[PDB]
Amino acid sequence: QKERLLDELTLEGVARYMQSERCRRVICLVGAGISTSAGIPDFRSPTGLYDNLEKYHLPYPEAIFEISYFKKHPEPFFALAKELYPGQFKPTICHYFMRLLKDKGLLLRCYTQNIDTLERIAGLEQEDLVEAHGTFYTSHCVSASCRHEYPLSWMKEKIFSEVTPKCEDCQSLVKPDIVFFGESLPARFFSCMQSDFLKVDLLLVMGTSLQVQPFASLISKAPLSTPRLLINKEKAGQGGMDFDSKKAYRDVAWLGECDQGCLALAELLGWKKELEDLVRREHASIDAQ
Amino acid sequence: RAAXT
Ligand SMILES: NC(=O)c1ccc[n+]([C@@H]2C[C@H](COP(=O)(O)OP(=O)(O)OC[C@H]3O[C@@H](n4cnc5c(N)ncnc54)[C@H](O)[C@@H]3O)[C@@H](O)[C@H]2O)c1
Ligand SMILES: [Zn+2]
Repeated sequence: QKERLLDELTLEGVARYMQSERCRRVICLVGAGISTSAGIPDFRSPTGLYDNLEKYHLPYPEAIFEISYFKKHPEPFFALAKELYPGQFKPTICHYFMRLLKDKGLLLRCYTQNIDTLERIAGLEQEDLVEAHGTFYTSHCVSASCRHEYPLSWMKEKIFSEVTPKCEDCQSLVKPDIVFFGESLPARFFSCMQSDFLKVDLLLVMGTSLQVQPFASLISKAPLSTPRLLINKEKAGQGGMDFDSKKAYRDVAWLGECDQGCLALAELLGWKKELEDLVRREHASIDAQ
Repeated sequence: RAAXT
């Protein structure tokens, strides 16, 4: 049933719960909002991709991320990829908060909708991650009989030379290992979902509007007593999220920047110094190349 | 409601 585990529906209450013996396994669900401070735009933000796709003359915005349209007309996607590719990938304070969760032995799994690989770079291992919508890191030829793999460097050279990536062997289109709209999510998503959520003690949802399915429905996969904290610029997910009704008993919305939310939560736990050290050290290591 | 099946 609906056991009440938080004393109060606040970030403070969440911290107090996290400090209790009951909280052993945390699952993070994250989206584009945790990477916007790194310089990568999201979908919906009033800066968002969906507000700046006019120049591509699409039948509709989401078409640029739809598999059928991509296969017929890959050019807009790769043009957008040329424009959006950051000079360098650095993880945000949020990513490193998840890394810190890993180091504290609290992180059961991070489910990510993002394709920027910043979770890996932040130091989360493949075991710690479920990359629900794939990754830009590796790419594959679309031919079923060939399925040739291509590294990020090859793809970046293709993209920056404004040449549509074609397989050097079978000449088929080469597509980043991203799950486009209309494609199936990886099996790992469903298997991991079937195993992890029966033992999750806390759901931490960060930087997502919870619009894309079936990822959003993950929030309904948690036990009814499992507290769920949203750190996001606006409320989302309303077995959906219930922050404000009289029946609210386990859901908390902290509204603001993800980095600031993670800093605040870290502070409440006495982890702020640790987090800041982690971020600075890792950033320095990355800059040192 | 966008969908990746
Ligand atoms: N970094 C990436 O890999 C990337 C970039 C752009 C789009 N996407 C895809 C977008 C798609 C949907 O995911 P979703 O996250 O819901 O995108 P979305 O655009 O639908 O929602 C993002 C949410 O995060 C919020 N947000 C943005 N910036 C911040 C911030 N600094 N602090 C707090 N909140 C913020 C924003 O208000 C919005 O509610 C995913 O499948 C991604 O693959 C990914
Ligand atoms: Zn091929």
